[PDB]
Amino acid sequence: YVGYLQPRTFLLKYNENGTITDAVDCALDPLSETKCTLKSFTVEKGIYQ
Amino acid sequence: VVLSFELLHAPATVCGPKKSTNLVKNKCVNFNFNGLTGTGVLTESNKKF
Ligand SMILES: *[C@@H]1O[C@H](CO)[C@@H](O)[C@H](O)[C@H]1NC(C)=O
Repeated sequence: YVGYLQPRTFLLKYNENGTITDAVDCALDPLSETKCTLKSFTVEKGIYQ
Repeated sequence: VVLSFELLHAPATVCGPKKSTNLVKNKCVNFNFNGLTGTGVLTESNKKF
């Protein structure tokens, strides 16, 4: 498999071990943009600019 | 001769002459770890690098 890298901004989650467990790609979809804005992988109910 | 000093977050490995001093614990002692300078107490760290 071959893929190509692009300049993007990511939100990476480091656990207590120190390993990157999860990641969010901000520009993928509006939910990911909301997550990157709020700096949390869980977004509560509401409207977010 | 133009000596360009490119510095960034990496092992420098270009460290002009300086001696080493025995490590101390549980005492506020100035530290210079491979160019990272500061003050504080040094303790054995349980985190897994
Ligand atoms: C993460 O740290 C915990 C602490 O006890 C340990 O049990 C666990 O094995 C560690 N995870 C890995 C992948 O080593």
